[PDB]
Amino acid sequence: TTTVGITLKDAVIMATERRVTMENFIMHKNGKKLFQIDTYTGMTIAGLVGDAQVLVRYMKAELELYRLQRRVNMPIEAVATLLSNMLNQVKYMPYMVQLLVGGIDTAPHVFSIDAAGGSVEDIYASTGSGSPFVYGVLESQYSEKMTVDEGVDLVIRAISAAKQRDSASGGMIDVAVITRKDGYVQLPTDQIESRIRKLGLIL
Amino acid sequence: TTTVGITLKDAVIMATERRVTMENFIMHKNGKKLFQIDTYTGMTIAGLVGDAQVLVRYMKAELELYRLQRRVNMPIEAVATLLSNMLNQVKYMPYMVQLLVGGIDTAPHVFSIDAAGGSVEDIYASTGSGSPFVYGVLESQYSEKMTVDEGVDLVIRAISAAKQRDSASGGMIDVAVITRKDGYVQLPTDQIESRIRKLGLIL
Amino acid sequence: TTTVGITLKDAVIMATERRVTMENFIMHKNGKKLFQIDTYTGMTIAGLVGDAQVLVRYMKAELELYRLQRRVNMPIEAVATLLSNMLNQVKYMPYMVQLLVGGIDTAPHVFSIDAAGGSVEDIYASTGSGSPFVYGVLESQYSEKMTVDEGVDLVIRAISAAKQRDSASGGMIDVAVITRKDGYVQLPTDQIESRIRKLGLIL
Amino acid sequence: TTTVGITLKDAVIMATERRVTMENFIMHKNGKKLFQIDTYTGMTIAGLVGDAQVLVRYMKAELELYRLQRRVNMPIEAVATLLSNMLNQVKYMPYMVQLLVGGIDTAPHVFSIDAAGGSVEDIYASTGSGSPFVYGVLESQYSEKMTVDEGVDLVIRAISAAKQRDSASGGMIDVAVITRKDGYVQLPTDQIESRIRKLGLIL
Amino acid sequence: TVFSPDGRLFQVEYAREAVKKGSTALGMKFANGVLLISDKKVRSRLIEQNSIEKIQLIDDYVAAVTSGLVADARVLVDFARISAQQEKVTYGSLVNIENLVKRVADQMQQYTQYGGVRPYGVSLIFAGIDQIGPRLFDCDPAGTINEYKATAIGSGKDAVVSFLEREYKENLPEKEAVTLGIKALKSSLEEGEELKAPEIASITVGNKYRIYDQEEVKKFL
Amino acid sequence: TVFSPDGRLFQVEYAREAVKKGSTALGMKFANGVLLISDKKVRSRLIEQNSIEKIQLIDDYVAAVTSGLVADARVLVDFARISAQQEKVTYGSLVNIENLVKRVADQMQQYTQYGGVRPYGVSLIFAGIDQIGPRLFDCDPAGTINEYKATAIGSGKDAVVSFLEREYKENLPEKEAVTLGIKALKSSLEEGEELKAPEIASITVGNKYRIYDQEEVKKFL
Amino acid sequence: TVFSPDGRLFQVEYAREAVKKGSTALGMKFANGVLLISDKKVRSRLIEQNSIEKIQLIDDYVAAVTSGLVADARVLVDFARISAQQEKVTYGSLVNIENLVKRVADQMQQYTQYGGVRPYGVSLIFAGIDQIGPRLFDCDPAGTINEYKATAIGSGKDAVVSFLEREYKENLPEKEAVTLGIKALKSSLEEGEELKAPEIASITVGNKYRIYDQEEVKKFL
Amino acid sequence: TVFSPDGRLFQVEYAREAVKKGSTALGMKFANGVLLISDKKVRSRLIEQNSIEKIQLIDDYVAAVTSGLVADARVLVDFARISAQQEKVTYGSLVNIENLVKRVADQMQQYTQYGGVRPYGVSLIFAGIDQIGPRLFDCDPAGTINEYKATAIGSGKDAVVSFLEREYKENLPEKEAVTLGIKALKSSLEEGEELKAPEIASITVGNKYRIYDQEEVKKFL
Amino acid sequence: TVFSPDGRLFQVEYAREAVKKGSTALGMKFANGVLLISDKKVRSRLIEQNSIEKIQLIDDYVAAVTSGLVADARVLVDFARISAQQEKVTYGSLVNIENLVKRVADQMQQYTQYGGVRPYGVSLIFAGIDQIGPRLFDCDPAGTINEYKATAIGSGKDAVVSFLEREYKENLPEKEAVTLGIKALKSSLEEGEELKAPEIASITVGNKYRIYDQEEVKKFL
Repeated sequence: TTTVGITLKDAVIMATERRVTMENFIMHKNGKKLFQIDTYTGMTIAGLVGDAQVLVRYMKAELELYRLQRRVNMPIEAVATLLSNMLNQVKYMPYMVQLLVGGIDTAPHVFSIDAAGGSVEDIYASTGSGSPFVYGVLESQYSEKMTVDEGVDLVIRAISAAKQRDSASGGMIDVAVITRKDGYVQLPTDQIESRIRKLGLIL
Repeated sequence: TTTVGITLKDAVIMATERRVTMENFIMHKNGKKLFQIDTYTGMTIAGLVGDAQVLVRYMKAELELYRLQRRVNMPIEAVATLLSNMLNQVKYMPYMVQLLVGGIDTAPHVFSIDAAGGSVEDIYASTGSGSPFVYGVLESQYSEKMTVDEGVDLVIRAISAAKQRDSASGGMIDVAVITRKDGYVQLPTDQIESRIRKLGLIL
Repeated sequence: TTTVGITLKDAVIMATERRVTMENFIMHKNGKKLFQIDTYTGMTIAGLVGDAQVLVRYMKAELELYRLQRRVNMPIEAVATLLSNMLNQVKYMPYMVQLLVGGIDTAPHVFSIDAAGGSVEDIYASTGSGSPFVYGVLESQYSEKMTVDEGVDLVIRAISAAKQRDSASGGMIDVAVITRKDGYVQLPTDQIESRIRKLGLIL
Repeated sequence: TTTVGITLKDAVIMATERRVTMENFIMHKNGKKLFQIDTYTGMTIAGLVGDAQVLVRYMKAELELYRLQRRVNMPIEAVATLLSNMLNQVKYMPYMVQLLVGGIDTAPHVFSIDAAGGSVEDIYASTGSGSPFVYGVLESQYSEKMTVDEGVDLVIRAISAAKQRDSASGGMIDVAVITRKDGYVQLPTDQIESRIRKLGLIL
Repeated sequence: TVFSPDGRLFQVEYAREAVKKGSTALGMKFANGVLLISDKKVRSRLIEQNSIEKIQLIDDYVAAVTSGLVADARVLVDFARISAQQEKVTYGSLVNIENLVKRVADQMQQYTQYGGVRPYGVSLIFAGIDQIGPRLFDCDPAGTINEYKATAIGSGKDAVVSFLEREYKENLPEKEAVTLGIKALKSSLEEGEELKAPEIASITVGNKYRIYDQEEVKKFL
Repeated sequence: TVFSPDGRLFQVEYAREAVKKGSTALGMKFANGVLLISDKKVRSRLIEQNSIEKIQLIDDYVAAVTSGLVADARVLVDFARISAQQEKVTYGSLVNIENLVKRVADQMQQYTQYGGVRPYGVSLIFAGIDQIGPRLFDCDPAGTINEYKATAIGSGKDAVVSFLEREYKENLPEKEAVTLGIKALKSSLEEGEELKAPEIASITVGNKYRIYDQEEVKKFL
Repeated sequence: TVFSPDGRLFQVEYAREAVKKGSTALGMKFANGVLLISDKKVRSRLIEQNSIEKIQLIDDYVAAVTSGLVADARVLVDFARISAQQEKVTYGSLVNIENLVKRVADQMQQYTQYGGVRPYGVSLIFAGIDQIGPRLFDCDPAGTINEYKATAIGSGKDAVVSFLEREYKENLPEKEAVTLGIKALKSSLEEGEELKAPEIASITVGNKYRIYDQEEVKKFL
Repeated sequence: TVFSPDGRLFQVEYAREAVKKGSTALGMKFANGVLLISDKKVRSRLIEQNSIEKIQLIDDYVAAVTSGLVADARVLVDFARISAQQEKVTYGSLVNIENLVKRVADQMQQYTQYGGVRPYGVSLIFAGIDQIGPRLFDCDPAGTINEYKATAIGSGKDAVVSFLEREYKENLPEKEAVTLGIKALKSSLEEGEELKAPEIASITVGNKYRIYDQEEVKKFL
Repeated sequence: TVFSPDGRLFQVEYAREAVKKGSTALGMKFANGVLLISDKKVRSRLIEQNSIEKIQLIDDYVAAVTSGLVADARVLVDFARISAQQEKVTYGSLVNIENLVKRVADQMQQYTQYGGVRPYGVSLIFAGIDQIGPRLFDCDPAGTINEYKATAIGSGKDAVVSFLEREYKENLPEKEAVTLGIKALKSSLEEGEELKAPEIASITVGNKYRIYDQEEVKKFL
């Protein structure tokens, strides 16, 4: 599992693997770990699969019911605060996940949430087992003055650099770009694998 | 235990062993591990026997009550989502099973569900203890442009190739083919053992 | 403990030991482990004594109340399904038994039920600690074209062949033959020990 | 602790030690372990003292309330079945006892009940820590054609033969004879010690 | 359910007025047995006569007939069955029928004590053999139990209690006392009606119930 | 159950009106014992006279007679039996009968306090020996306990309390005081009726109850 | 819900008055099958006639029609579905339909016992095949169950019970008995109205239900 | 809530009298869509007209209009939203709108069964597309559900049901059927009043709701 | 709380009659703000005028005035404070005031649904700024919410709603609209009384509340 969130000027780029394993054994070469929980808000799950999917269904329900009752989308800090209260009211029968919540309310935000409900905002975050390789790329190549094109190419370089030194990460890569103008746009398969083929990488 | 699900163009082929053991000891040479839970939907159980049969009775009840209340069959992703919620509301007194749900709503689907409710869709899946041998056959011989005849012959080759390298798998083989035209059709005994005798295998 | 169930053409033969021990120590040389739970249905208990007797009292009550409320006897698959639900609703404070349910509804049935409620039908079954010796006799001598006389002589050969290689099995042997014509008929003591004396065995 | 029950033709003889210890240490040289729970029914306790006395108070209450509500004494198999249900509804916080219930309803009965509620009827039974020495005497000297005098002399020989090879058994011996004519008659001290002095034993 | 100024419970006597509209039913002790008879008034061709049940068994050794509101009757028959099976699980055998009747009549009493419930509008007869012998009981909507030798419930109660007051020699055989009981059930009617086939059940010590088929019923008729 | 403007509880006096329809029953202390007598009014040939029970035991040392609604009487006799066995389990022996009577009468009081329930329409007499001696008690539908030497309950109460007010020398033997009590029970009736066999039970310190069979009853009659 | 001074439950007969305003529905046994017919009174162009459901299935082998208050009818149909699936989970197969009808009618009885609830104003017909065979039942707002051969519920009940009392030869084939039933449903009406297309469902032993489409309905009409 | 002697529930018809004071609202099926219109009677300058909500969404594919007591309407709209999200959490998608309407109407039925609560004085219309298609429903204070093609609720109900009974060709496009519906809403009024801007919402299969702004509303007006 | 035969809830209109005895209070939107004014009728020298509170804060961005029974007003102000802090703990910030008003008015609705409670005799005004902007709400004892631009509650309601119906240009500055509101509060009175110092609170987007001291109040007076 390898999950990345990048905060640019007016965009959030969130990208993920697609591999589900069982301790050496690639059970599913094609998973789904990048979800759209609201119009301008995306969640990226990591950790245990079964708890993470149930958290996705709860957060889609609570965010949509919030949007109907109040006619405005939930602010991202309230999404991460809500999810921190949900994860922390249990804490001793816990959900074995770690989560990224990224979105746009007035400025772009990326919140990283652990299994006991500690939400911390940061300009870039990464969860999963191949997170330190992503942190290795993003320490030396991330600049907050990039465009969205260099952002997407950066996250493809980071996840493709974590696919080769982590055995629990692999498969096709899911990139989703969140702007105010179009919102949550998940990039198509052929565009991403054209970027992988164009940067000189292995899919 | 060895359970296979195969997604073809407009068919789902699900096949199973018929052997129930107790840690070296073949208690029953003739079990039943392939069930029809709905008109176009079949479930294949693996793991502990007693939990799996109770999950079969719950899913037959809930799917049939859904069909009576709504006059349409349940979509397969809602079957796997329902069963994921059932397995994951417990999670700490868990059901020690792993399950396959395969069916047809508009396109064929095969969902694989573990003991904590993580449902993942894949084009072919296999559970049980002789699952890696099935994965060995299905990596090298599965093509998604096969017909139903080559599909059934493939699953017989995979399970017959897992009966010989796994001691917890054996007995007669149960194949069930799910199409839109006829639905859930379980193939007869003499047709399957004619295919085993015709491919040059041991029953 | 050594318990046998045999499905013939139109008969079920169920036979048992009569010895209750405590880890080397023959506490009671004369127990009762073969019960008639319904008019055409017999149960044979194995495992812990105290849980098994309470299951016998529950099943006599539930089957008789079913018969009064519905004026027909319960089908055998519903007896084993009911008892599987009773054993499996606990599962973590479990009943440490293993049970045989044999009877006649339209065709003869023998269901074997373990301590977590996994009911499997088979043409012959055997529970207890001297079950593998019974399985040794019934692999080499059981033919489904036998009469009831050769069936009773077979089960006496199997249990008498498990009394000599198991120290937790012994005593007089209880045979009960279930047909549609007379029903549950437990064979008398002098007939069975005349068969033991006539086959050349030790009581 | 050493407790004996003997079923003769029309009598039940139940006899006991009178010593209460604490792991080497004779805390009380004079206990009471033989109780009359009903007009024709006696109970003999063994195991933990505190649980056994509470079971005695419950069984005196339930048997006497049964006798008032129904004007007939409870049958002995219903006493042992009732006490089996009482001991087995707990089973995991159990009473650490083992019990003998002996009495007369139409024929004499002796039921032996363990700590999980497994009641087994036998023609003679013995509980306690010096039970195997009693079983040694009663294998070689018990004949079911004895009178009550030879029965009482037998049980005095068995318990006096278990007082000398068990350190947790000793003291005066309590014999109680249950017949239909007089009922529960506990033999006096001077008669029993006259039998001990007359058979050539040590008190 | 409160007291009247002369010490009566009005809902209980109104419940007995609901009992007086039911079918006539008899219970009678044989020399070594008991007997239950019920007036099976067939009302149309369109009702399954083979599946209507008047004498319905609590147990193979205990049967019971009812009168009054048939829904409350079905509820108390189901409660009597469940209570009988609780006594078989707890003790091992149903030694006494009187305590089954007391466990029914303690609930029937319980609804005449508490406010928020109405009394049962049924009266029952419990017949069958046990460890004391062939026993016959009657239960009244206040929860009142009496042990009889021959009783009747329903609309034609007093004609049958009067007839069996004149009649009923004590230790009769089976067939003669069934003839006596069906003569009582003829004596309850008018001459504008005739008995269509009643429903008869009998038990003798050592055996289970023998619910009569229509050959023996029309033959005794 | 609320107060009347002159400070009375109407449901309790209506319950006492329900008590005044019951059977006449006596309790009487012997020199070293006590005694319970009950008027067994046989009403038909068809009722089992051998199984009807007026004096029914709470314990081998405690009996009780009842009057009023017989269903509430059966309920409070069962409650008295269960409470007696709770005191035997807790302490070891039934030392005092007065506290058994107080545990019955606290429930009978409890239903005259709360709304949603009606009072019990029964009055009871508790007789028997204990560690203080031969003791006799009476319990009233408000839950009112009095300890007597000779009392009566039922329809013919005042004739027997009047007769035993004139009569009843204190320390009598058994047979003479049974003769006195059955003369009281004759004095309660009319001349249009005669005593059919009453039911008599007696206890002496050191022994259990001796419920009289019909030879001693007809012999005393 | 309390008793009237002549022993009636007024809320139950008022509930039956609420039943007498419902639609007319028939149930009829075939030679080897059963049958349910319901009067589909189309009231406007603006209602979806294709989605209104009169015969609605409890199970593939058990259907039921209703009459009375349609909301209470929907509640009891949902309760019958959940109870049927509980019997399939517990035992494995739905052996007896009579106990499904008893589990519905025990709740319908239960609301005529307790205060704080009103009775259901519905009457139902349960039809379908099981291990005994083709079976037909009727349930009444007091919780009263009767097993029939041909019955009707609703406003036009007595015209159809009268017509099927004259008519209804017993072992008919499917098409002839559907013609008989739709002639009964014509006989219930007036001449100021004509039958718009009824709704018809049938089952034969071995098969599931076959709810008729409008070609067979207008063809039989 | 008890039965009247002719089988009616008085609190339910009084609740319908509370419904007949609400605002007029329409629902109408398009060729490939549905439609909700509500009469927005602006009462003063001092009320925020931009924030008053008549058509309020249960879901992006399910909307509902209300009539009656507006507080009970807000409560049942919140219950419909929570029930819709429970079906999305449990199953994954809202396949059927009819079962959302049944989960609302089972609660609305539930308060006409139990004592201690009064019925809801609201009537609702549920419109929206699902896996079967464009669907329209109406819910009545007894909990009565009907599936329509064009219906109306409120004070001016019968004028609009009469007008759409004459009018309403079935498969209309969007703009023509909005013109038809606003002509119905003009036909409900008097000539002493004129339509201030109604509130209109529409959905077509494949899309979410499009709540019309005042340009399209005044343009259609 | 049940329905009247013309569909009204009598306890709710009687609660509104309890509201019509309260103090007159105003709410008014500024160009970029809101405003609350309350009539502080000083009744004696002996009451602490410095500690009486009419405008009392739910939050630094949300205030509310009340009218009616002052005890129920204090209870609902405490409930509004606790609900506001629950929304701050759960989400992080109070985004919407409308849902605070809905959580108050769902309880105020809840007591007009259930029997055993009486409705609240209060009407409230909720004013304050949030993520949508300066917002003003009014809550009615049935739990009825309306969003206004300028409203009044209490005894002098209709004089102030009439005056602000004539007056109230929309986007006014602070001081001019406070002068307008205190002219409305003068217009509600008689000439036999004069305004003693009212209580005034105001908020502008970006700031917290500024409760006016008596210098600005007497200066505006």
